[PDB]
Amino acid sequence: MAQTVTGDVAQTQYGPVQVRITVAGGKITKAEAVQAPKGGRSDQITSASVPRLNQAAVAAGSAEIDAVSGATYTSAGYKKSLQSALDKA
Repeated sequence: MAQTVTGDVAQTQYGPVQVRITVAGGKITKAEAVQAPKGGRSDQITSASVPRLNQAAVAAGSAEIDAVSGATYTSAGYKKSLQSALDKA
């Protein structure tokens, strides 16, 4: 069974983060931020951080992933949204 699930939007101090994943036989095979902080240096931080989070979500198969340093708000919002996705099953 393969399925795509979108997690709840996490409000952060720098704006919304929202993660979507494909799970296939349970494991994460695709990860993306549907929403991420934008505007000003938040673009730089988003650019920096979310591709790394995405990669770490696909490698982890779980929301037990490490916060990106210097992007702790975005990372915390990413994991909450990703955990939300996993919980939807």
